[PDB]
Amino acid sequence: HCRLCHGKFSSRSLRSISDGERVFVRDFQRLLGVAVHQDPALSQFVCRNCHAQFYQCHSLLESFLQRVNVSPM
Amino acid sequence: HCRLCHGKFSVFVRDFQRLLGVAVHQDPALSQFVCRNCHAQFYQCHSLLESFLQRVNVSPM
Ligand SMILES: [Zn+2]
Ligand SMILES: [Zn+2]
Repeated sequence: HCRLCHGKFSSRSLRSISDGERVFVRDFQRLLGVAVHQDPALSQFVCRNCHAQFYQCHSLLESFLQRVNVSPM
Repeated sequence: HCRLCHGKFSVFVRDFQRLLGVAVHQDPALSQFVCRNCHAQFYQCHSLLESFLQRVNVSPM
């Protein structure tokens, strides 16, 4: 059960939970100003492509935010 | 001059401010054109992140 497209997978799945490089809950919450909460109802896990596709978005939007309002060099 | 990648060529200003949380300046210093790839890549990320927001915090109904 992938949190972001709803599909079910073998180990085509990455954990979001720790008890630093990169941390999904925080990175999601920062970029889109919206948190990701823990029920038994919900899975601890997101699929390889959905996690890949998230950080490809994170990278390019960080790059937009560095540049949008600064004069070229 | 692309406002988003900083290079030369030859709806968005709201949509940016909503998604990320940060306005686009209309300083005369900066140039009110954005590239076809920048524009494409922006809305690819708009669509995909809206889709992630619909699904993140629901058990599959
Ligand atoms: Zn997925
Ligand atoms: Zn560009």
